[PDB]
Amino acid sequence: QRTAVQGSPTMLAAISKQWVRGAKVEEDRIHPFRKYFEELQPGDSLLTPRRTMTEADIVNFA
Amino acid sequence: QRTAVQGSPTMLAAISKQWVRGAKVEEDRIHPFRKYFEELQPGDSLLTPRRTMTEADIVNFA
Amino acid sequence: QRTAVQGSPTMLAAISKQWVRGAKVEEDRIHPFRKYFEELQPGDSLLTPRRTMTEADIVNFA
Repeated sequence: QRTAVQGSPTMLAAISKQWVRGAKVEEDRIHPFRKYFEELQPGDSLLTPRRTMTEADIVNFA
Repeated sequence: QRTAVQGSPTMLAAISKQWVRGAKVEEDRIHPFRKYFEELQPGDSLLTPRRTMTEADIVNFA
Repeated sequence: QRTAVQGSPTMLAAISKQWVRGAKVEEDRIHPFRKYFEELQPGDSLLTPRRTMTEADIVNFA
């Protein structure tokens, strides 16, 4: 049965068991690529550091 | 016999059968390095795309 | 009073309150550059991943 399920994205993520676009995150102080499969959860997020794009970046990549 | 031939550069290009600095060109829609010897002509030009020189270019080449 | 204290480096480190050369380490799954001052301990160690040196490394650095 095809059911169109509505709600907030943080509710649709727990319904679908998949983080979707705008759900709640779970940042737990260690890197997500260090976790094994059984200790990953859909929603385990990571806020990376920044990188300033410059003209030299464009030159070196081109 | 040494003859000083005067005229327009596009005329000297056809008299001398060699390209002259101010002569006319034949832009030809394909790359002149793709042509063999017999299908090249003196005057077969190429207008390359541009490249913006920057400070990163000077740094990487130095 | 100067005293030449002898013993193992894992003992001299706890005597001096300074990790010295070959003492025991405290690797605790998170980066010591993420720890504040009050939670750094002398002996908090990080074992970094590897980087294979190559001829291109020598060329790009020179």
